[PDB]
Amino acid sequence: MDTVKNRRTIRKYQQKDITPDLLNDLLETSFRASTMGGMQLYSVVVTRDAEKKEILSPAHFNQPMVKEAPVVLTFCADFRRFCKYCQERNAVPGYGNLMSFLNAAMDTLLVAQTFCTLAEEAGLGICYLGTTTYNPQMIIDALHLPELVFPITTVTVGYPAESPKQVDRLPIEGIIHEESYHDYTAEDINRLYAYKESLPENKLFIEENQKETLPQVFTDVRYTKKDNEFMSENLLKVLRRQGFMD
Amino acid sequence: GMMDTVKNRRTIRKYQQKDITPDLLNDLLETSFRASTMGGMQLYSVVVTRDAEKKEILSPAHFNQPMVKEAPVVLTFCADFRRFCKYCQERNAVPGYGNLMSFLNAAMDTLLVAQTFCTLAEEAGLGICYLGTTTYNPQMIIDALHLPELVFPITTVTVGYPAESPKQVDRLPIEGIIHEESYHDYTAEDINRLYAYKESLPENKLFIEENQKETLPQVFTDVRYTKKDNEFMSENLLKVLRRQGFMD
Ligand SMILES: Cc1cc2nc3c(=O)[nH]c(=O)nc-3n(C[C@H](O)[C@H](O)[C@H](O)COP(=O)(O)O)c2cc1C
Ligand SMILES: Cc1cc2nc3c(=O)[nH]c(=O)nc-3n(C[C@H](O)[C@H](O)[C@H](O)COP(=O)(O)O)c2cc1C
Repeated sequence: MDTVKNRRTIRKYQQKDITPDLLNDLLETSFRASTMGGMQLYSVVVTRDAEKKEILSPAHFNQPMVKEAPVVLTFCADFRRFCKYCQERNAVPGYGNLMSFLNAAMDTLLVAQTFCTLAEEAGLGICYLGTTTYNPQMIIDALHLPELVFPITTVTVGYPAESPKQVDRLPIEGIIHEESYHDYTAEDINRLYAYKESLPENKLFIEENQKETLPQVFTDVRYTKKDNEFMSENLLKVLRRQGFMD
Repeated sequence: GMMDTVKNRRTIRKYQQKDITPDLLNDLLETSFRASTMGGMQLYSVVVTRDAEKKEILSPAHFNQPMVKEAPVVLTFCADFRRFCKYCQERNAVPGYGNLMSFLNAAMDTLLVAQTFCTLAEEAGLGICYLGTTTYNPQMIIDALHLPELVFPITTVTVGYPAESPKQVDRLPIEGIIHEESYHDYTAEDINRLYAYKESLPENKLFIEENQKETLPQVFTDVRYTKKDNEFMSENLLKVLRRQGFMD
């Protein structure tokens, strides 16, 4: 609770390695997270080797965390293992479909976040890389992920070599809805985002992108319609490649 | 303490007749919202259901699993790009988030919160249970909670003070989940070795017997999560994502 209240994403890491015992203890416990049908529809590829990080780094747009973190974890949706189990038990699996993908993805994210929460409680810094679903084929290729296996997210982990100011969050009245969804009026939006907009960090972000409003940075530079649409089609292509759709 | 709590965690489906105060629920949620979020955008909303008739309305969506009516609190974690797009519309920005990629990005944001919450809730002495039925009946949840365009229900968690002390369920040996550097594909020997313990457990033998099957996976493939249902649901998902504007 104190750890979560005070958490922040860490992108700069010490030279200190994460012992296999610590890492496996964290992972093993993270595997205690809820799982559809007790099935554990995930795999975690652990990348420690410098040469291997070198190869994954372009998949993640060369974010320095990949090469600088002692450990890089690729959390993967995985129905392959369960299907192999089915195949060894005279069972016909029907999990090469989007619903199963989503099911496995949820299982995977639950594990990833439990890991992150436990890693942080242990004094480690973590960073999710969203680039995982931008370049899934590069990750599939790098990590030799076979059919019914799909990388969902990637976390970089190490002992913190920075202590950044915590980023803002919206007032909870903007996120929580009592009994039904209460749509946002312009007045709601202006109230909810007033504080975010007052922060020098966000004002700089607007100015250094030559925008007038904070949302324009997100729409025009960070997460554009063009890219989102390209990535949506790519996602379908890579989902089909991995057997999660026809 | 969170690690020992997680090590010993188990899903709780029976709850004490004891309410979760707003102070506690809101504190847990506010803290859960500190979970990592793409671009710091917070692409989720949480519908909090406490009313009895609201629970009765949600119940069928969740196949009338008892926890919906029995828990003092039912939380529907929703992927939400709507709030951000409304913000865009008020700041002269043209959003392009009515697509699958953006839906998946919001979903992830949402699942991170949900699980941060569940972990915090369990640390606070509560018991939780996820309902997987959320993605079987998203339209019904959409209608029930009045989730508009760019809002999609991802998962639902029933929360309460525990009124059961169930045996912990098993997990696979970690060597069956963790792969060093690259994915190490499973041989029949690997499979047999990994699942041996699971298959030896009386619950699982009972699960097979009471389902008229010969092996554990058959219960899953033939009864619980069937090919036919999975395909139907896959199609249903595309339909509902379309209806909610996360694809054309
Ligand atoms: C995506 C997801 C969906 C779930 N759906 C249900 C469900 O609808 N009904 C239920 O009783 N439990 C559900 N659960 C709980 C699991 O059955 C449970 O996590 C699994 O049996 C392992 O049990 P444990 O959490 O006690 O270790 C779900 C869990 C996940 C992550
Ligand atoms: C799934 C998702 C994808 C993310 N992708 C990246 C990314 O690739 N690069 C990065 O530096 N941070 C990434 N993050 C971290 C967020 O940018 C970060 O959580 C946000 O700035 C809020 O900061 P905080 O975690 O310190 O509160 C991602 C977070 C989420 C959950």
